[PDB]
Amino acid sequence: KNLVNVNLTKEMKASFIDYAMSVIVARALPDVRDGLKPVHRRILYGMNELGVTPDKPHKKSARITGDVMGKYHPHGDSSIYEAMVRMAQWWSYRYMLVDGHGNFGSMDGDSAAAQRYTEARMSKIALEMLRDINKNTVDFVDNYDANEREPLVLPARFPNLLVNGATGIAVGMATNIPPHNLGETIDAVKLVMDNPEVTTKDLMEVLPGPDFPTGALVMGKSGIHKAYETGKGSIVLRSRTEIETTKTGRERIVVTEFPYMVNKTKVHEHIVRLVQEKRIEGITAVRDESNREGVRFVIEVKRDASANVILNNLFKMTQMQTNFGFNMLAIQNGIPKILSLRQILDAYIEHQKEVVVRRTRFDKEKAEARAHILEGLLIALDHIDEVIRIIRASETDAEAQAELMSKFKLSERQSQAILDMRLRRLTGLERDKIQSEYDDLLALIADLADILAKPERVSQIIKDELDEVKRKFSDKRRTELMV
Amino acid sequence: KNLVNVNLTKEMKASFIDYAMSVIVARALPDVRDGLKPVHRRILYGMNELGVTPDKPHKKSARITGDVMGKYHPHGDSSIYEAMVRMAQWWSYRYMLVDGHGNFGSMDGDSAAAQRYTEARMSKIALEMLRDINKNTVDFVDNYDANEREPLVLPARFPNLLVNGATGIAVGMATNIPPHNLGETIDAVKLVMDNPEVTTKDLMEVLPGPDFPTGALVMGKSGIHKAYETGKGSIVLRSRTEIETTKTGRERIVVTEFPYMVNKTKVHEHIVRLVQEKRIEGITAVRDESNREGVRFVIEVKRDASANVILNNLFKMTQMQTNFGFNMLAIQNGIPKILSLRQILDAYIEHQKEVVVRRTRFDKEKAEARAHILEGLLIALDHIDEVIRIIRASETDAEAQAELMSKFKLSERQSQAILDMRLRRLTGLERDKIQSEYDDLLALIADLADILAKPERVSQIIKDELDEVKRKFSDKRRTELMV
Amino acid sequence: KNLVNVNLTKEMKASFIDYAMSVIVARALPDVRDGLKPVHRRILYGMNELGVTPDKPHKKSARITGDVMGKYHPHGDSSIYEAMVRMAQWWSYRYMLVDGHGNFGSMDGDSAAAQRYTEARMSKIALEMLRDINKNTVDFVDNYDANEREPLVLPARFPNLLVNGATGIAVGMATNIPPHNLGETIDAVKLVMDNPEVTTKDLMEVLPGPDFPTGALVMGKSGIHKAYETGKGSIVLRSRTEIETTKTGRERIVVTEFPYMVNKTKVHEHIVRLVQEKRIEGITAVRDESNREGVRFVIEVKRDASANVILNNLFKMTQMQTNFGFNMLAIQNGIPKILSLRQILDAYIEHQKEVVVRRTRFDKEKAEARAHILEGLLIALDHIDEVIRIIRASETDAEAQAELMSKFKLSERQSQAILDMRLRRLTGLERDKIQSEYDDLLALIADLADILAKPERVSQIIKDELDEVKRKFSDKRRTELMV
Repeated sequence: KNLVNVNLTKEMKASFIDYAMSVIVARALPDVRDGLKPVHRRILYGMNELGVTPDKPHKKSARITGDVMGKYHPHGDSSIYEAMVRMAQWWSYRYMLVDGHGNFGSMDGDSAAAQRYTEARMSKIALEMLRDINKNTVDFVDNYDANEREPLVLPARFPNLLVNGATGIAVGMATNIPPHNLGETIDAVKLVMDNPEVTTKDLMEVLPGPDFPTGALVMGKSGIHKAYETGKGSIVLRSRTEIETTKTGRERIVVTEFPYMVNKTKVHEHIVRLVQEKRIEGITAVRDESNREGVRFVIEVKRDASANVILNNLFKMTQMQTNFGFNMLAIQNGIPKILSLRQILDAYIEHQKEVVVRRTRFDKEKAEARAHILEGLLIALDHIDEVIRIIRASETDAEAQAELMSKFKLSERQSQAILDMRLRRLTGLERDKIQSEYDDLLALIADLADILAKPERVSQIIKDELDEVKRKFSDKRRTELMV
Repeated sequence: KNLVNVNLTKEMKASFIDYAMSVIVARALPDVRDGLKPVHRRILYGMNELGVTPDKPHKKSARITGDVMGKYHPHGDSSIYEAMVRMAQWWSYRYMLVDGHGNFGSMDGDSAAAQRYTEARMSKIALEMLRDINKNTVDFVDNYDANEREPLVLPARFPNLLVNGATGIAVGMATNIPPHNLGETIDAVKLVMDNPEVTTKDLMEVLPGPDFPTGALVMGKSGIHKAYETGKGSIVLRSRTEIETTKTGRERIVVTEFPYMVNKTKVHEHIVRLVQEKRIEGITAVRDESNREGVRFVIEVKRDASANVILNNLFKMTQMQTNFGFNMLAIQNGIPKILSLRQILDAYIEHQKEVVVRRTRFDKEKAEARAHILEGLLIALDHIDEVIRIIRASETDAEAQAELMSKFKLSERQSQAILDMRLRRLTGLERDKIQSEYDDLLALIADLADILAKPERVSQIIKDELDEVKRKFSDKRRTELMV
Repeated sequence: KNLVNVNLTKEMKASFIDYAMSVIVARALPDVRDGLKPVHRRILYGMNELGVTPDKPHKKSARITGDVMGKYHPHGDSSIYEAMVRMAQWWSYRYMLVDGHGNFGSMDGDSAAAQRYTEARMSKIALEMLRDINKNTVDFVDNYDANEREPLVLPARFPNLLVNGATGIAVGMATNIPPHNLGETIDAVKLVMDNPEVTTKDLMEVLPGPDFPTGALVMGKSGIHKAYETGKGSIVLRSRTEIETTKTGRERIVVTEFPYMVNKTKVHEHIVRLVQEKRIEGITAVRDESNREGVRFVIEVKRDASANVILNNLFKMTQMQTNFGFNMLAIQNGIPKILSLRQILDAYIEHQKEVVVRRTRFDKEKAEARAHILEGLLIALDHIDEVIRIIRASETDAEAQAELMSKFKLSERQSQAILDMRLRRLTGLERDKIQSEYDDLLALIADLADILAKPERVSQIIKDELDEVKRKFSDKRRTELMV
């Protein structure tokens, strides 16, 4: 009993809200608008600023995490590398945002040694997540070192919550992984953006549901319907098992698809233990006939035993048919909320409208500034002789630009462009190029103003780039929806 | 300052209550009704389900803790093994529930290396703690993997709070160890269950107080009386020291019983340091004349120095006579409360009444179902010819059992027993055995109904099994209550 | 979900206040009245009770931290040794309270191995911090082992907040380091204690501001004025850099003083990376021309590049000119408060008044007890014959002292001094010494009563001992206040 500091009412409330919000944000459930944890966001943005894209070969992950420590995220090195390892595995994570280089793990449960042993880089999907970031797309903030700037939320181009899910730590509130097939997800985005009232049955027509990174069988469409209506629910995960009867008589259970985030080795040891716990018999042996390649494993049922009985009993006991809860809890508008499939996609469509409007306004700013400078040079091309007469009558550059701005109503940018205009550009062979490019840039300004004026074309650009992503990446369901 | 999640009033209250209750339950003060921590409860129940009893030799503790991790308690492996080591030491813990096998520690303060170096099993007292568990005795719950079931509270057969105590971590609220002699405790339980108003002076007539695992001297019966009245108090722990005067002249302090959870080595180094801190003199030397066997240690006082002065001064300074607080704080009805010796034993007697009523109702269910089946076979033995006439007139087994249930008002269990009754059992040599066993089972049902009807016999069964435990285990006080 | 303990309203409030106050005190922001963390306070007091002063050579730090663990502070050994290492470095800490012995670290960022490899002791400033501690100066408390006593707040002799600063961990509330030059600080204390209303501009006349342990340049006197008025503010830290033009042409940036708690190696690697990040060019190379001795480092700017442009750009980008916040938050009266420079020094002057009054009352107690005993012996010297007549008429010592106290109105201390008075002291050659020493001790009592009666002399003693400290230690600013 050392500190005896008493008068701590509102200060314990403020410090408690601060430490709770720091838990919820930093080491807990991620955002709606990109589905990415802040550790993950700083991973992607730091590896963007290092430029470690798939044009270059893989770089040492220790340098990337050291730049994360020195710029964006001052926390555990092994925790940042844990996020690195979990992101860069095909079974741990559906679409590997980071493509790694070296031993990371196995489905049996394995870990890499440290951040200085293996390499990594961004995959083809992180370039999607970071395409059009540097263009006033999402507002930056100053981080803990007050010299670096980080993005608040990564400007996504595909809604990554439905793709990769949110694993959650409860300090009262935890959250789950509904994974999804990318192409059906994008089609669901299209149908929601077309009709503002689509029933969730008509999106279950679109979306089957859990597209696992290793495949499985999903039992229960009722729990699926409950989940994409209310947010809370549970489905059942039955492995892809089949009964194959030999001509000899000793039947066969071929198991090929253990469910989401379930060990192989622990389940097979649990099966052998349940043989030697002797509650039920009939299992002859287990053949684990692969080292790393191909997931198809034979467990034998003896002669004179219907293997569907053994199959139902291993589904009852083991981690081969489990429950799996859905609770789609994430940050919207700064608060954690349980949100539905409708609400996730409504918010994502609103965010892509924000992304498109900000990118379009940025390019209109850039082209408008260039057209402003080119208009100043065009006014210089209008009355060349008066400009030359003032330059010959000038004494300093400031006098020349001030008298040009006084005489032809010019800007500082315009007058600097005139006083830095090259004399070789004083020809009709150059006035043609300037005038044609000026009309082209005003045409581009009119096009971007038409984009900013009509929200239909906003949705059109969204549809086009989403279908581009769907062409570039969309596989189909490794998991079969059974009944 | 990363997460900026604002609207968190009731969610920070719910998450804060959740994390606080998870601290209080999991890593903090244990229960009234069995005195066992949830880590300890999962240790005992996992080692029960593995069957690692003293009929078998000791098994590797790593496998037990791995089964704890895979079934009941997903937390620190070294923390679970710390509970394993602390439970399985005679000086660290009064009655070793786990009997170990290998190097665990010393009273000097020593630790085992890991969970995969040494072995363990249950001792003779954990079989008491787990006797009659599988018989609807305490309701199970589903744990974090939703396939395993764990017990809420272990059905105790001796009140383990008073025996082993509760060490407590304060997040505002900590709790202490009153240990007790088992036989006097059981006699106190008997006298409380006999007279519902026994004064606490009359139970201090029964209970002396702290029965330490290594022995000591307890000063202060006033603090003892304060403790078993109100819960809060403190007693004084003076070591078993004696002054032995040599014929030569250089006197002797024989110290044999350091108090509860006090190091030997730190106290002897503190004594040598107090000699070389030179506040008071007269100590010649310290002889630590044992390696591991026998706790009797001689510290010499020189010629011309009364060793009672040195003895009072080492009691003033060192950790040889210390204070020791009592604050009997534990979970009753789901809340933590400071409870008295009366209240602990009233609650324990209520829990054993619950245990006895549930076990008696379970055995009445089992014998009643068997008597129901045997009554169906007895009705089959009544009119055998009509049953045979319907079986000969039957076409399917479902038809046969339906017509038997229609004709003689039978059950599905009764009709299956009749249609599976062996024809060799159709004799008067077999009707005698069935009728005699049927009357015996109805006699057992009448006996269990008499147990469920009269709470006197409930207390009688409690007295009998407690006195059985008292015969099987009760030693006496290694600690002397001095004045 | 293991513990299900519900009724926890006021108990979660009490446990939450307890764990929050334990964070704030133990592992967080330190006190006003000595500027020392409780870990640091237990370091200094434990090394005081071990007596490891600079009269003896350095002792092994593992023994000191082990005595800290065994007496005052039961927490992380590496955390206590982290406080040991940070305190005993000239660049990590302004005036090294602990003087160490061995490898501790570097400005590049280095750590010692453990507490058992290197040695330490108190420096010349910890003897100042612990001078007049054992004299009823600050009230002790009983610590966690109830046998040791520790000081609440160390009786400081120079205000250590302004000297060494308070680094803070936010659980909502963090705090910063304003370091100060000792001599100007003491002069500010003198001027505040003289005039109770000195304007903060007139103390910025006294106090320049941040006296860093390695030197720097401070930009912004406005933020300084904001800081010592309100507490919150920020100043800018520009390194001591200079542009030196070679006769060849390739200019030179000599950097000698990186700011407070900024790495060298990370900044030079950041500069080389910014060369290879290729945002701006002109830097030729970096020469790190020292191993450990002398901090003067040359970074080259190429021919035809004004190095003030490169200098402003490295100030914009790197950690060479940074921001630095001031938020003087510390414990006053048991609560954390943001306090101003006026308020820190008003509270420090009040604390030194408390120190002086308590020390003066202690020495008045000691001299008054000695004068009481000497007055009893003086009354014995008055009527020697009656005392001898009663001693000759006595039978026991208790009778003799009781009859002396009855006959001459004496005390137990006085009568024991008379009955233990040596007969050789019954001479006029000894009555002279007793009478002269008695008048001298009554003169000392009158002097201390004059100190306790007039607060002017209290401030005078404070001024004298502060100027003694200023003579013994005060260097000048390694940091230049630039504009």
